[PDB]
Amino acid sequence: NDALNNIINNARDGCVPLNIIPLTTAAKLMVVIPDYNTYKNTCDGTTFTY
Amino acid sequence: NNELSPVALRQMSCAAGTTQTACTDDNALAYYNTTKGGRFVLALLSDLQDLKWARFPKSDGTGTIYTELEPPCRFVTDTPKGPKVKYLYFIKGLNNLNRGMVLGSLAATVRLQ
Amino acid sequence: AQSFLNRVCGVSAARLTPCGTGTSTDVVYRAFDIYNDKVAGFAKFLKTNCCRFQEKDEDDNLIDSYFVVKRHTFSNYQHEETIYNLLKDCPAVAKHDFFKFRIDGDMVPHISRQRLTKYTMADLVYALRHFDEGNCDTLKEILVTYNCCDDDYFNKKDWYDFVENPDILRVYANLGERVRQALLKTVQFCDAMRNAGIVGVLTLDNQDLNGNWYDFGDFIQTTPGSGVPVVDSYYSLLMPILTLTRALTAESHVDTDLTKPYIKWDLLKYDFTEERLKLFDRYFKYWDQTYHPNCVNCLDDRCILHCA
Ligand SMILES: Nc1nc2c(ncn2[C@@H]2O[C@H](COP(=O)(O)OP(=O)(O)NP(=O)(O)O)[C@@H](O)[C@H]2O)c(=O)[nH]1
Ligand SMILES: [Zn+2]
Repeated sequence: NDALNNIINNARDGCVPLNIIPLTTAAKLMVVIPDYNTYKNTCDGTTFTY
Repeated sequence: NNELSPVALRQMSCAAGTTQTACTDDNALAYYNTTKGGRFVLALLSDLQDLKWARFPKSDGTGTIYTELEPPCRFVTDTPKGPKVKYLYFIKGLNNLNRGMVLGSLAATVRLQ
Repeated sequence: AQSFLNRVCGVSAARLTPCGTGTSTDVVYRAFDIYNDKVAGFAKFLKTNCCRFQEKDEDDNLIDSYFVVKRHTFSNYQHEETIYNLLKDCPAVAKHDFFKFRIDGDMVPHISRQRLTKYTMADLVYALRHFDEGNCDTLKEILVTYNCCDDDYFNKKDWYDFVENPDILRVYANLGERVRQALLKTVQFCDAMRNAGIVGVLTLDNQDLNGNWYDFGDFIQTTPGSGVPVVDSYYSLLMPILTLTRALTAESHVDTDLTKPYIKWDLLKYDFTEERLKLFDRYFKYWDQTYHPNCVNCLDDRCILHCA
């Protein structure tokens, strides 16, 4: 994609940690919720922030 | 009660010099303790200002052990010599407990000011 | 008698109350780190030669502050007086007071240490390294004195277990700032000792839980600027307590202040080598073995263990 190229051209050597590649470039997110209180704290409404 | 050195150590002389082959003869005061597998020498001492390479003959007579030094520290002591100005020399890499033992025995028995 | 208490109180004006009977000592069972020509170890011995007075706050409430005055021959008196006069400007040194009193047809010298804590660092280390749930009164008292928990917390038995009740970690992590302040004061004390020209061994039982130092009885003198503190067993015996209490937590805040937000790092950053060297310089300045932040540069597997 073009986001991967961006964050790789923002590195000082071309090396980045792998754990941040899905965090800043993935287009789809999946959330697994055990009970109602956790649903009310995380994925409330139609849009949320994370 | 935690003490620096119960039971003291011994010392005999050795040779020293400025650079690698500058060793002439006895120019130092090299403290030591006898480990069963060869005796480890602890602390040198100089009337000269800048020595950097001392040398000790081997227990086998084939090779010779070299000892390069760190920058000295100056002090003057009293004895029938009157003012006795010197420079202590610890073999570079000597850790803190060994310097503690050396200074302990030295300042405890040898006069200082 | 009672002139003894008034002489002990001195210029402090502290309203002391006895912890013993008269001008007699008080026997306690305490942990010591000992090495001499006869015995050695890290064990609990019987401390005898000390008179203790507890300081009283206003409203007549007892606070955690004690005056410990012990009794000396005439040589250790002068030795300690000389060393203390050399070291009295450090903020990490407890306040001492030297005087002479009359017990009998004798004038006897006394040394008083002002505003100490009931326990030392050795007591905490021993309690956490020799745990036994059948008798743990020292640990309980330390936990309730410094507001880590309350006295009824010890009724939810299995309270010490790590698997059952994993909430004890939150209780233990309330001592981290005390431990961190103790480390900083130790570094200050080492710097002062080096600048004054004093050579000695640092043990855990000569520091209270506020961080102050005392007992300069095995120290000697050299030329100023050439002192040597020996700190090999202090740090090593204290090491297992630094991660149990999470002492370095305040290092993740904006200016090492627990009442400020977390530092926000760059996501693309992975190196952190200068940070490791800064941390080592701040907390372990006089540990005199080489530290490699990256173990590719280590010399053998012993060095690998040391640096990891
Ligand atoms: N901090 C503190 N320590 C106390 C108190 N009452 C007794 N002590 C004991 O007194 C010890 C310090 O006394 P001191 O004899 O001067 O030090 P030391 O560690 O025994 N070494 P040394 O025997 O060479 O003097 C502490 O380690 C502790 O075991 C108190 O109220 N506070
Ligand atoms: Zn290493």
